[PDB]
Amino acid sequence: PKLTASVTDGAVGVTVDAPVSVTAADGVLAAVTMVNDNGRPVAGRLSPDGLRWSTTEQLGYNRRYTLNATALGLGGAATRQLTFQTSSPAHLTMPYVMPGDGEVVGVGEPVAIRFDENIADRGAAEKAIKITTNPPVEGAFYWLNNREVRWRPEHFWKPGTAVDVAVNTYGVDLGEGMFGEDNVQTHFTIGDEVIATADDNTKILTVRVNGEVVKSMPTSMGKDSTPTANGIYIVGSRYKHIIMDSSTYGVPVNSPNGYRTDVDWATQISYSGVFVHSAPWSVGAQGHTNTSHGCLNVSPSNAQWFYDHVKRGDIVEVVNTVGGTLPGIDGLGDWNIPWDQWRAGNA
Repeated sequence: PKLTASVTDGAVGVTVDAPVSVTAADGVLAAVTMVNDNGRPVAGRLSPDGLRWSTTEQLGYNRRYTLNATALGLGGAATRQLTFQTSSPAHLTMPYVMPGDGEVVGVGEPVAIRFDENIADRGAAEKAIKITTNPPVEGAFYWLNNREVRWRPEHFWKPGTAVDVAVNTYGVDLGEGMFGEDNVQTHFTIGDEVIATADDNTKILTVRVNGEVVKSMPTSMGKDSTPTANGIYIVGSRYKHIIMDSSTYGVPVNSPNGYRTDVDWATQISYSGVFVHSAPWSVGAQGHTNTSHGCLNVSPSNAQWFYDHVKRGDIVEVVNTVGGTLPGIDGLGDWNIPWDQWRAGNA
């Protein structure tokens, strides 16, 4: 009878991203036990036909295990002992995915994987991220910085699409001895198409649901001094009220363009600090003149309507302002990068 392990006796550097197995050939598996360096049994299952056995729980880094298996066929008996050592990472990194599990989002919500460390080997990271879509659509990876990678289609998601994201980084060398701290797996669905548009020509924020106008909001955006970049913004988090602090976006409150205001019904559409919010002090200007540092000022009535009917992932498109274009790597500006450049990636 012949025995076969998925590991070699004195091996060093056993990844641990996959389980350990043993197969019997011209016979059956009569006994299999794996134990770690400090003596505890690892736990595993033996298939019903008794031909294959595999560990059933997560194996650990910096571990020294030893396998003892015996196969006994009609002919005779065979036994082997193997002791190996798993990967001992130099450092550990944890990934966080967005959006949340079971969430329903807008058609512009990209898949997000953020590591709490810089990733030396992006290919290894990407390769370890499995994305399923239904109906299937072509998508690609692209890094916003050294820690966050994002995945999205060429055009906005088609409503009803299911997105499944499995980040199987546990046991994977993500570069320079950087190993995944664990796995994570979110799943979400794409809802109604909600595209709001802010035209600096009319200074109105038009909200379109499935191509139909359902709201027109007078608005005052950033003033010439500090305009609102034109472009496609992806709706992020929504707040019933929030103290906006310019220092959060790099501008000292005490500075000229600095500020700190407690506003209501605020929906964030830019990491640079742009929000669609209630601005009762400028309702006068709303619809006629820009007076903000960049945010889309709207009446308190419209900001709340916006908070109740807009979801993360929906889109806000700004056009014709005196500002430039929202940066592709902003954090919610993903759609401003040409598909051509995005699909090619930067791994």
